Amino acid sequence: MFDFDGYMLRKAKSVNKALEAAVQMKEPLKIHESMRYSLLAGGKRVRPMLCIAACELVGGDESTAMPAACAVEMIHTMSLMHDDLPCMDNDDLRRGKPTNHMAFGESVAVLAGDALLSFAFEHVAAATKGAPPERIVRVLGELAVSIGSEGLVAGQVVDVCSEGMAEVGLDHLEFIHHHKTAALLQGSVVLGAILGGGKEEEVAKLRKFANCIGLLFQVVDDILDVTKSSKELGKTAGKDLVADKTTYPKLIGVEKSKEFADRLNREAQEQLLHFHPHRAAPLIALANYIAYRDN
Amino acid sequence: MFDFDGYMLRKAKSVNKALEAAVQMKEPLKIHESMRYSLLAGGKRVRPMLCIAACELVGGDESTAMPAACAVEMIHTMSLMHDDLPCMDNDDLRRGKPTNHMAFGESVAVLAGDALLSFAFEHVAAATKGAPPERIVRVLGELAVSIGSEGLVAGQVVDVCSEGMAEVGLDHLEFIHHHKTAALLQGSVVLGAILGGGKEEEVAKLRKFANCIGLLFQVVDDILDVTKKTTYPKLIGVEKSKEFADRLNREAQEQLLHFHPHRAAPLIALANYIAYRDN
Amino acid sequence: MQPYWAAIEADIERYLKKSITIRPPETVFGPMHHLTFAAPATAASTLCLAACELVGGDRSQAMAAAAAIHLVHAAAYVHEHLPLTDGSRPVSKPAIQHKYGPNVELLTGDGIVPFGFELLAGSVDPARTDDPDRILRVIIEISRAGGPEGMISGLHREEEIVDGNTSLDFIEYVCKKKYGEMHACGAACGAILGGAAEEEIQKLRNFGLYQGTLRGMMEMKNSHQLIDENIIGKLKELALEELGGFHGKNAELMSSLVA
Amino acid sequence: MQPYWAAIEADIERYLKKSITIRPPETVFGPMHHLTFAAPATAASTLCLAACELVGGDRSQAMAAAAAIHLVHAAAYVHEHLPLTDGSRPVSKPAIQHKYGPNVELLTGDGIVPFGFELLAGSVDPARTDDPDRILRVIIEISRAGGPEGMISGLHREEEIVDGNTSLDFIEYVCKKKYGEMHACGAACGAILGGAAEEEIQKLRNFGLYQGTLRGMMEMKNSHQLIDENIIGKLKELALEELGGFHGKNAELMSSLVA
Ligand SMILES: C=C(C)CCOP(=O)(O)OP(=O)(O)O
Ligand SMILES: CC(C)=CCSP(=O)(O)OP(=O)(O)O
Ligand SMILES: [Mg+2]
Ligand SMILES: [Mg+2]
Ligand SMILES: [Mg+2]
Ligand SMILES: [Mg+2]
Repeated sequence: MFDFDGYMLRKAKSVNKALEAAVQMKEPLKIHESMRYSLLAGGKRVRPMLCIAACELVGGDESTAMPAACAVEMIHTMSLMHDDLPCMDNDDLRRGKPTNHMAFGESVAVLAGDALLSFAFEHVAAATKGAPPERIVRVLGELAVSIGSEGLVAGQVVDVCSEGMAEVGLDHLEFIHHHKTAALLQGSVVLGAILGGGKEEEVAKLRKFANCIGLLFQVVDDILDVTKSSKELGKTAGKDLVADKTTYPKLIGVEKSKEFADRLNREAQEQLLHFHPHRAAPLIALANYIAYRDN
Repeated sequence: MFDFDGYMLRKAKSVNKALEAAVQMKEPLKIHESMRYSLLAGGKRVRPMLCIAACELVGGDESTAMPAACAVEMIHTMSLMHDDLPCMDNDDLRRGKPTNHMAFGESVAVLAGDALLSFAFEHVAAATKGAPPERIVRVLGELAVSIGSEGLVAGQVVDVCSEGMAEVGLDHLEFIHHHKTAALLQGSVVLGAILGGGKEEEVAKLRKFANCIGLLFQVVDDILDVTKKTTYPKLIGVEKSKEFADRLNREAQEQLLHFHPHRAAPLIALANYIAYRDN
Repeated sequence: MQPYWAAIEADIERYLKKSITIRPPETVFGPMHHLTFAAPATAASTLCLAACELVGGDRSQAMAAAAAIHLVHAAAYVHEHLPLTDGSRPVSKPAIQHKYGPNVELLTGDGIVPFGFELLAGSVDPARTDDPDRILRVIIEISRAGGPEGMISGLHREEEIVDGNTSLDFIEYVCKKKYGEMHACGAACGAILGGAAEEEIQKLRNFGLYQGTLRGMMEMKNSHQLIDENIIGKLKELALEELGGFHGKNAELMSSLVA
Repeated sequence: MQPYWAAIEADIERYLKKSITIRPPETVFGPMHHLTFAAPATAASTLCLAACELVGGDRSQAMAAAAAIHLVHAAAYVHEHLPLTDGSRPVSKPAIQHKYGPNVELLTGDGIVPFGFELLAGSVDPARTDDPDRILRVIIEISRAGGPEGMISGLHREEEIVDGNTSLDFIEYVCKKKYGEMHACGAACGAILGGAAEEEIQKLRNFGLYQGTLRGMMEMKNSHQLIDENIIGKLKELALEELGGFHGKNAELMSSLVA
């Protein structure tokens, strides 16, 4: 019988403990203080868990996936640090503390964000043990594609550049969410699946599954942005309200939005049938959590 | 010898090169910037030369003695940085440039000075190649002894403590000079001589040569100030001060009578330069 | 610049244009394309191809790495000239031109750096044996040189340079960090991809370190001229020494870069 | 435990008092003796003798190093407390009293540091063949820990701390440099002088590093309270974990200050 609250609590402790060891204070002190301030402040660690669970699922173990797990969380973090900046969404609260730029200045926030980005590649590349070199290289390429101009960054740029778009087609709103949010989650599930020794078909099935929960994650993000408070979320909530932004709660309203998340979850879990139900329990659990989290 | 100046200049050069490589700018930047500010400010590099010359004198090579040469210049330099301080001589200038604490603050001047002192031991200990471990430890022993409470620092305390009782006699003035100047030259020549593998007898003669030129320098220096408080002239007069200088110079040179004439030449040439400087 | 270097530089430019083709979404790839070429050219990149050739290999073996180096640098240049509202970065006289707004520059910077690793992970040829161990090693050099202890420490400390009251020593350190390490990385990566032995890699690395440092001082000379040729002779000397041991039709070109 | 650590501070103290005889000129040795002993003792020295015995050596084999560590520590203590003209170093609220003027305290610290190295070189027993290498190594260890990279760095960054406005990450870092480096050094030297293999030395060095950071972090709690206990345990956890492989009382008595 699957105790999800228990599984996540320990996975996150384990992920938090490795994030703290991988990014230590060292000269130049402010850059490093700024990296740790946002990285270890306190996210849910969905991506690093997804990575670890996909690796364990296809036969590998946490230790081989941990550096990539940390890497996806490094890149996730810097992407929020850069998203919060005044030239971007200009927020004052993230993970329950003042945003990084407000505590270190805009200069350091940009630089430390860049530092985390580069170091995620250094760390996965240099610290992964238990994987042939061609396998690491391959994972670095997957990571690169999922966070760049055909992934995270592309989603984010069409996002700020489509904030006046009032004639927002769903095909356009899906381009954004798939890229700015689903792309990074897919990469997280893929790095794990490949590092655990998974066969191409299992990788392909988990990529599909990941695209599902990846979209589900953004729909859910948009619904909390609208039904929860800033204290609750830990970040500034309600700006997506005002702006001409393309959230789902826009084009279909919170209700037709919830039903949609419901279909997505199911659809994702349907991809998990490829695997033995006992082994898929963690990813099934991470999926409902993505759907049912309060923050 | 021929071209003594060219010889001091080749030495200052290879030493400066080695100093630059030994102490690079790095974090924390103000500490390291302050260390190089004073260490690399150019000077005659006499101490390093003594170390190197002594090593070569007994068969060693410049290469083995270089870390030790850099070390004594390191010590020399931080003794000057500390001495310029407001609580010491309170100097705002040295050789035409702002003194170290005026450029970076008293705190960094103090700390950078401390960094040069322990780094001298580290560089000697860790960069010396071509010497057996016991030799290197002996040599670190002589450096400590030459700059501590029975060497440089003693000469520096007793002096700041005698800037008050203007009744200092010949013996007291020599104490300060021997400790404030000769001890560290003695240290330079001894590390070189030991790292070079010279006999105990050889080391002792070199130790004597240094004590003589160390004092020779302060005496001569007093003579020049006059023919341009306690000084050799206020204590024994210029005539006798000069007789003394010549005796010091002659004694220094006597120490070198038994080494190869050609290896001894730079040392003999340095003693005469010290004795006859016009300035 | 010299014919040889400008020709190497042009191949990297060609390789970059053939690699970044403007397509939809143009709102994404136009800025990506423009900003790549708007960054100044960097020798840490041509040096990667050159270092390669010198030790053995063929320049094509190092192209992907050379492109990645340019891109990591391009991303850093874009971010360092970013319009910052709060006056966090000492409003630098630069005032360079900006075709796009701050947000798109910020983000494009962020998309350019991963592109560098992409070309690297995807330049892996089935017909190359030791391909993955060297690519991997090169990714590590690149992500370190562009990371918090490399080029980033250089950009950070550069904000503390107060025009004519900051020493030559400090400035040389910022150029060491900001340009030296990337150049050292470029020559080493090239050396690696070429197939040299540890001893040569370090020699070329040390050469890149000094040359990039000297180059940064040159671009800093046009700023505050306190730069004596004492500082330049120093670095030039340090550079050529590391090159002692390489003779031939390029090992005199590699030398020309500093001479 | 309780009386073991005391007999230790006392042996180190009787060796120091036997090594620093006030004598002529008292103007020099009066201050040297006074300041050595007016300096709060440091666990870095204690730790050195304990690690030497822990690995099997005789307490005397480490006495010179242990006294050198106190001397290096004493010098830094005297120097970090110098009344200064310019407002360089923030004013310590808990101000120490001075029986001697600034000049004499500054110079004395300059004489204390080399006295430690003198004691070490002078402790080589010519009838003991392993003596030079172990002592050589120890001098490298202490000169590095009290140097620009170790203790000096913590002393220097310490001045950037604003009492109610400085993160715990910054502070733990200043403690790892100001205290941790030296404690790590003390345990490592104690193990070296004791005959231990590389494996035991590193483990012991690691423990000391965590112990000092931890102990210095308490020296600080006095001052700025933001004194989380989440860092206290993160460190002793990492500490007490380095002991793993080592078991018993001392192999778990070291786990007595981490209380
Ligand atoms: C909706 C997106 C793309 C990012 C914010 O994600 P998270 O909700 O994962 O926030 P954290 O837990 O990391 O703080
Ligand atoms: C998807 C990325 C890279 C960043 C955040 S998207 P967002 O600004 O819509 O949401 P939040 O800032 O998390 O509130
Ligand atoms: Mg946003
Ligand atoms: Mg936002
Ligand atoms: Mg004086
Ligand atoms: Mg003076």
